[PDB]
Amino acid sequence: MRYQKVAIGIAQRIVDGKFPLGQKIKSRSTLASYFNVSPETARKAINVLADLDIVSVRQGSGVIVISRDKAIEYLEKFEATAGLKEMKQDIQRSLLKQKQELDAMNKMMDTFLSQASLIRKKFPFEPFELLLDHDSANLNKSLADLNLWHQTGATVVALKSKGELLLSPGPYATVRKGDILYFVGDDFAFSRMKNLFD
Amino acid sequence: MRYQKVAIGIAQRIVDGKFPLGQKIKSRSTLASYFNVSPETARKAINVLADLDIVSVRQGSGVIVISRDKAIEYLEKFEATAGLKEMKQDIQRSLLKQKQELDAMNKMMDTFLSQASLIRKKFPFEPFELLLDHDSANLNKSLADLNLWHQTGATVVALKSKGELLLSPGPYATVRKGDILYFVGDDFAFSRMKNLFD
Amino acid sequence: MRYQKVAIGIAQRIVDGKFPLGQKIKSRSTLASYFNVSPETARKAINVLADLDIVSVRQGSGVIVISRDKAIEYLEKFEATAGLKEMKQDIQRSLLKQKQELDAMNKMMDTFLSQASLIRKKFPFEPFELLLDHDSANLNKSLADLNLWHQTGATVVALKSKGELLLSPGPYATVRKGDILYFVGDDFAFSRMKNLFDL
Amino acid sequence: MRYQKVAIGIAQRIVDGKFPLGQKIKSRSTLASYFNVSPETARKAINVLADLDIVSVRQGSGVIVISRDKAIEYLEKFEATAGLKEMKQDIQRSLLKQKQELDAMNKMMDTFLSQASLIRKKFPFEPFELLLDHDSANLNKSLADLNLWHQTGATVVALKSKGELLLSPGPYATVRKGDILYFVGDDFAFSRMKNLFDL
Repeated sequence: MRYQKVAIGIAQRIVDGKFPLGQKIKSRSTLASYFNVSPETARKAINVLADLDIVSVRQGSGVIVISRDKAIEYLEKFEATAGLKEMKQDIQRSLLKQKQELDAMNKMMDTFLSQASLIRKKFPFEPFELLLDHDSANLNKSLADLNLWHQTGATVVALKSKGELLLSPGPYATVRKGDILYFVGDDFAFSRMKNLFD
Repeated sequence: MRYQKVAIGIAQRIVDGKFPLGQKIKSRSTLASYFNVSPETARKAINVLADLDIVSVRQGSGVIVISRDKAIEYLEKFEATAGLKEMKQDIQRSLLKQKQELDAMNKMMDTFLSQASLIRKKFPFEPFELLLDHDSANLNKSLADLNLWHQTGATVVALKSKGELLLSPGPYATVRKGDILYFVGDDFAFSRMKNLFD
Repeated sequence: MRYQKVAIGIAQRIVDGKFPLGQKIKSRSTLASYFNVSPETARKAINVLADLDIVSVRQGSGVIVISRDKAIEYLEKFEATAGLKEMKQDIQRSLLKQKQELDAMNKMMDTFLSQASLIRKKFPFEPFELLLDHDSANLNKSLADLNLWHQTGATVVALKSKGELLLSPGPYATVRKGDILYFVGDDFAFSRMKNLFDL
Repeated sequence: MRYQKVAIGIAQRIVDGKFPLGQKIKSRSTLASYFNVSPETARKAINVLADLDIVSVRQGSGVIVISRDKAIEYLEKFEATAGLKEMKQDIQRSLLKQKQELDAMNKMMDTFLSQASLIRKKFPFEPFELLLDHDSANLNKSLADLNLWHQTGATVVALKSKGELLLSPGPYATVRKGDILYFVGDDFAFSRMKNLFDL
């Protein structure tokens, strides 16, 4: 209602001290003119403020500002976030935050994966390991039969079986479920060993 | 190793049937010429394939394709996803999927919130409810003292207290912790009632 | 001073096994020659490793190896791994944040749907409706001037005036002939309102 | 036929309370007049509501109201709420999907970091190294032609040749004078390799 909006407006003039505390509003004959409304609109705006004990009003005797504190609190009622449109903008800000966060994460991951890719580059002779714990047609076969290099690019360097590490197992060595294979190669050779025993 | 890549290549010529199953490779004197490598590269490529029982090789007697099936499986070893670069592209595809999903969600939410905003538009007289279950300076006050309309734009229509619904409570009605207030207004008036009793 | 050379060198030998766990390592001057550094350089390197609890002089019988795992940690500061520890932390933090934010949005949404939807209670919330097309000394006044609840038991919820529905018009809206008054209450309140406005 | 008018009308009255729960509603022809429709229109509307279990004729004593909640559901098909039920389902589904996808990415990442990082076992994995700068009938051959594991117990892991490090060169790489041979094994294997290549 316009008359209530005008009450807010009058209360703002109180807070800014344009209608000072303790003084009859000097401009009462013209208070409607200040807000571009009719006299009846301003009169009703005044009654709203009197109910709120921001002013007193007495016919033929003027309007007295009796509390600026209560006007400050009244304006607090309408600055607070309110209404569905604001809650929607709230949710939309969250969506925009997430878009920014995902974009940030994109760069972090790209830098992270690119540099971790380089870890092994200056350690060609650092082995990979592979625990042989899936069933596979390739178990209980000797290295000579397995053609592991042909099929993966890996060179087996060691084997752990029954709790003993066997370096340089050789072609007669048989792999068993539960063994760990150690081998050297590039990152393709790791993936290809993995596929081969899956 | 180039000679191993050539073995893959020769195996591809077997799969496509350009070197048919059961036949001495007719082009053996020229097999290196087909892949733009030296004779020693192709010879070593042949040995890789013989270990894999894809061919037999006997000096002065040629190279015989003895299994196309084993060549098909050998090519399967290298088409499978492998290496860090592919796993990175895998993760990047997931990130792109998420970007698309979040963009999709953006439109869904915008349509959803905009239409739900309209639900109450043709039901001006449908009340809101507010359970008064937070402590508040506004409890144990009469409606007349509370100036609820002034501070919220809500018009209280009913009140539920001690299990009885009291329609048209009037200005002498006092609100108590645990009551439910029913009231009409717009969505701003709901939020402002909420703030007022929080 | 190039102490990191001596510290990395010892740490490698701890990771290799050349320097067995629980055993004393080479003397300060011996290490200084082996790495071609000042003995004070070797002294600084040992102190850095002792502060990392990789080695220990607490027994007073030389520089004892006490941690292979911490020596591995030390080497990773100089390798391609340097920084990946915090980098992964950052990524993990952001992932958890994004999961929390999703739920945060879900919560706001359900709160939105709740405030926006009807509540459809059973009580007679439907307002009475009354066309004030008869003259009355009660017309052309602020509703407040009529003390309508005191006089009738009705609570006014809306005013329709010149085709405009004024929902929740407040206590100082003027009611005019030709307006429609919307109000809640019982049948007794409806009659009293009819009689108040001379209908 | 405008049966939805009769069905919406009844449903509203069930939600209002004008049609009390557990009680019979107006006759078919009575409803037909009240809504100014064919009686058959009212018949169709009642059947739609009965199929929704809003009303029931199972007792054989008229059309009994049996659900206010389902009548509310029926009204929401014609109101601004129409579709929001599925719309919210879609949103909720996508939210859960996005949370799952985050974890799916996390899993791929940890698997990435694992394959890419050193494993730093304790065993002597460091290869022997040997510069073949002496003539030998064993040079200029495919490594396979030397049966090196059978002859020496060594496993060859790399070949450096003309400055190029050939990691995992396979069984048919030719070894040449001036190459460096990298191989794993014990000290016995190192000697046997030295003697095989005439050093």
